[PDB]
Amino acid sequence: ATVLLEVPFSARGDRIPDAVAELRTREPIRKVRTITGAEAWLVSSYALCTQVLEDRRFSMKETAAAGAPRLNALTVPPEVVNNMGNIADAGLRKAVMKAITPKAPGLEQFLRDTANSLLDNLITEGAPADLRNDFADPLATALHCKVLGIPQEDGPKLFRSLSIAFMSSADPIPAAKINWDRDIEYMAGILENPNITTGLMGELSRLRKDPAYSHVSDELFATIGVTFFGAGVISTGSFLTTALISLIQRPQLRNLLHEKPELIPAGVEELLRINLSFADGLPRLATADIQVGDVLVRKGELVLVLLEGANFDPEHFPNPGSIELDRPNPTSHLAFGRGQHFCPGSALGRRHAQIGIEALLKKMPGVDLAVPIDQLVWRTRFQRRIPERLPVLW
Ligand code: HEM
Ligand SMILES: C[C@@H]1NC(=O)[C@H](Cc2ccc(O)cc2)NC1=O
Repeated sequence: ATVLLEVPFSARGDRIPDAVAELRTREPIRKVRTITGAEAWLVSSYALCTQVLEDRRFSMKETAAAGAPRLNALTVPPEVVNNMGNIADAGLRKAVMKAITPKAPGLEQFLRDTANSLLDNLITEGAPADLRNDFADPLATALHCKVLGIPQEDGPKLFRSLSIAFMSSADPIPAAKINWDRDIEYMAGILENPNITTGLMGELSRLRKDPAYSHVSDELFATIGVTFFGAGVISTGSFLTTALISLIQRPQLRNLLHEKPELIPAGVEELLRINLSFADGLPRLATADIQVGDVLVRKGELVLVLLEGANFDPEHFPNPGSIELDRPNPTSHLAFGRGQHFCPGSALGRRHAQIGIEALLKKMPGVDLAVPIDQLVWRTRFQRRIPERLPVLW
């Protein structure tokens, strides 16, 4: 006798487990057990993942309901799960979207200058260099401080809450509340600070005193700051780190992108498609009885949308494990989700990776792992798959 198949399958972000394709072919919708002991429906084909993400009756908001089957414990107050919904209801969607665009004056130049400075520092110190701790993560942090309009010196401390804030835990985390309350207080102080007049916090600070937003709570304004910093920094830092691994393991692609940097945007779209950065399926709670393939999902049940299931589906992306720069459907992947909850920072996430990669190939064209790939230490019980250190030589 064996127990029900458990999720996640592996914390390794450098290879996709053989189990994914086997599930996708035989049972693209099947029952699994999460770390909390709850049962869930794991969805692994492109067709079914898109069906679930395009149907609002599979609710993100309802995953926070008391007594619901859970993928993991909340690291934020339950109302924060409905973050975008709260921003939309406050009439703040357009303002937040405009503040997080990579097209702001001098922002891409700031990204290039920051990427170049970080790399020059690594070259001066000499090999081995750690590309996560000393390149990808400081670059993500520096970008988000600039986008938020907060001092660059405040970035490292806000960053330090992240190894706990984005844990995928079976039980509540006391440290997550300590850090959350402290970071909310920091953001409340930013709103009241007269020096903060640019970026997202500068804009929220002015909307806060505008009569058309007088009834929006100060709780929501601080929340926007903490959530966009956290989600953006963890997502861009983790994606860039694992995209660099995908690139290092493909010297032919690395040489082509160095020779023809105009192909970098098409390269990043493929790096996004094959990315294993999300450690768990995206969770949704059924608010009705809905047919998904061969299964009638019952109201109150948890559904997990496996992004790599969709992104490595041979029926949508032929030869899925291969990076191909001339696919007819390049942006049709689910790396940024789909539907109601499509990533609001997708444009900024793309630009961060494109600039980071462009600067790396120019400064370190001979970049290679300084350790056998099996020596990378993969972070466990976390919302992202990331190596603790990324040792390289050049
Ligand atoms: C490579 C970069 C990124 C990747 C791969 C990524 C991926 C995702 C994915 C897949 C979702 C959907 C989650 C779901 O439907 O359950 C999501 C949502 C979100 N992302 Fe991104 N993201 C990235 C960068 C960013 C950036 C730069 C920001 C902000 C500055 C950001 C802010 C958010 C927020 C706030 C949501 C929640 C949307 C909602 O609840 O409706 N992301 N992201
Ligand atoms: C996903 C949902 N929306 C949010 O904005 C925050 C912040 C967030 C955004 C994207 C993530 O991958 C994680 C958290 N919390 C939530 O529970």
